[PDB]
Amino acid sequence: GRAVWRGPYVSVSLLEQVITFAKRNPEWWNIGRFQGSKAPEAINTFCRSSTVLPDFLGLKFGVHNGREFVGVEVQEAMVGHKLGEFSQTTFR
Amino acid sequence: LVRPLTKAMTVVLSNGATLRLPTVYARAKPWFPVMDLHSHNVWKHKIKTDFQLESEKNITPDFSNFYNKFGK
Amino acid sequence: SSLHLTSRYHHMFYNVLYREMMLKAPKTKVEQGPHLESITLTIKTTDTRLDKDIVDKWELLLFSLALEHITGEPAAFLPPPNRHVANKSAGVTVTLKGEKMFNFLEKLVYTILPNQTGFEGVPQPKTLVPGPDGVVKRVVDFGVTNLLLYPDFEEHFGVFEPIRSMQVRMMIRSDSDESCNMLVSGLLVPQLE
Amino acid sequence: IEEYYVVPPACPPPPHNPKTLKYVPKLNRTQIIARVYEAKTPTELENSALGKKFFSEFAAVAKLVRLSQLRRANVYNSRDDAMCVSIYNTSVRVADKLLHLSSDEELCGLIWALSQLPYPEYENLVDRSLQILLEEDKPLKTGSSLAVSR
Amino acid sequence: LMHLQYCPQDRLVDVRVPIRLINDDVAPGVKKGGWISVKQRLVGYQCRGNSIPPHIEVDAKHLRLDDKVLKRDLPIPKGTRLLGCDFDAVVLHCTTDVGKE
Repeated sequence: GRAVWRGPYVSVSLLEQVITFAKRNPEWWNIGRFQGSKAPEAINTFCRSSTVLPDFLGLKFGVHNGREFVGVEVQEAMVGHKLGEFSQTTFR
Repeated sequence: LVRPLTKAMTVVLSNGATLRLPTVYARAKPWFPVMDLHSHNVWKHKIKTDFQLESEKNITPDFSNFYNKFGK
Repeated sequence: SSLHLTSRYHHMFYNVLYREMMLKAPKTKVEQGPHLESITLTIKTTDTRLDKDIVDKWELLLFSLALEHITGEPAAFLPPPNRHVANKSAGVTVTLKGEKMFNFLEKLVYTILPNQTGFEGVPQPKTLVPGPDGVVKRVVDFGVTNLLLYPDFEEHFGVFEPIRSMQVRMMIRSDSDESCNMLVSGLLVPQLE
Repeated sequence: IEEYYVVPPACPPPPHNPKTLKYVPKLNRTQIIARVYEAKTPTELENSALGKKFFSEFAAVAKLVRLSQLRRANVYNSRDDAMCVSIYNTSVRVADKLLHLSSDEELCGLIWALSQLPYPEYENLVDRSLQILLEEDKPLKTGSSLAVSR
Repeated sequence: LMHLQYCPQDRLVDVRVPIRLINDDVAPGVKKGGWISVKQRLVGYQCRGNSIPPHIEVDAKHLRLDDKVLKRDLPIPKGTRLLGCDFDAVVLHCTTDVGKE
């Protein structure tokens, strides 16, 4: 994968989406997210190649798969992977 | 039809306490379990003090355990 | 005599734990309180490497010997499923009461259960059909999947290699399911809920 | 193949439903003591105060005191002797559990009753009563000479 | 044949008192299309000779569908008490079922 000494990749567009979300919901971002409350809304994105951050913990992401935005709620075990690994593009 | 003789062995816990427990065979060296009741997380009392309750109520975001893998 | 002839848990239950339960759950009569009656240990063919519902007794001698080491009392073969089959059994069993019951519980909780990987708590009790005496009894069932954690099967490992798992049942007499949980907690056995 | 059972729910009595339409008046400590003393036979003494509500420390003392009077004043057969033995055995055991709640007069009577009765003394009932009254202040403040005399 | 009991004014007697309904026409359940079904016409009471209730008056003016009135809710006039221990027994039931006939 990407060389560890060069760091991760995260898209700039994804960061802007999260920053706007935090401003809209300051109370949940600071306190609610850690007591266990669910996110008040979801963030739709096309950034399937971005890495999942633990600051994205309790966040709900709608990841595009070609047709719709598949909901993905971040868990601790999903840390370190790409958003595109949890949104399937083919169906049988 | 004949029951076996039961002997005693010394078992040392994580806290240094010793217990005598039955055993079919005899062991001269004390036995050290890998995990005991005190070390295991399930056997923990749920009584909390006011100081602990206040700490849980007042928590601010802490993002260190992730993005540290970057700064290195 | 340098022999284990006492019982730590026996002293704890009658001299320490019993009074505490009375304070928590007052009852009109002294004898009206939680009591542990017996513990049954069973090994069936489905818990062994042998793949057959009905097996010969000479194939179950090893498992019967294993229970003797664990419990210190001889075990017995299960009754044949039918009169037609006589020399074949379906497992072994042993029942303990009194001091021997308490000693087994102490060793299991303190040493073996904490070293079992996937343990969170014992299931909730189940109420059985009252017998002719009209007494309601509750049973708590769980299994031990790693029998090679006892320090007794190390003298001859190759002999005891096939020993895999065992099932345990406890019978409790009490006025309500909540009382059963209180007794189990007093025994230092976490309950899964 | 193992069936399971469901315990039927309990039946709490409805409120405002009288337990009885008969007239059963309330009894205080004074009335119970009078009833216990006004007994003529061991059977009446046995039935003068029964149950944990009436068979209290003061009732146990009264039974022993009255039993001594009846034993001295009358001669009994085998059946009545058995009744007297039952009265003594139960009263002392109750005293051994509620001794700390007794009053000065009750303790004075208990010592007198135990001395008169011929049955074996309980564990240390006399010694315990002496210890409580050994402060030397209760006997001096005992207004009723009856307790001191006993 | 007629059986009678000598009943002074100071005696305790066991009487099976009938149950009566009041304001059954004005009820939400009846208006919707339901009906009030009586499961126990008579209920046991212990009464004194001087006070025997001619009947028990149960008001159903505020009963909707699936409303059940149990023995606990029955009035207990002065000088009488309910008999037996089988409380929590259905006496009235406002329903629409007609027995599935």
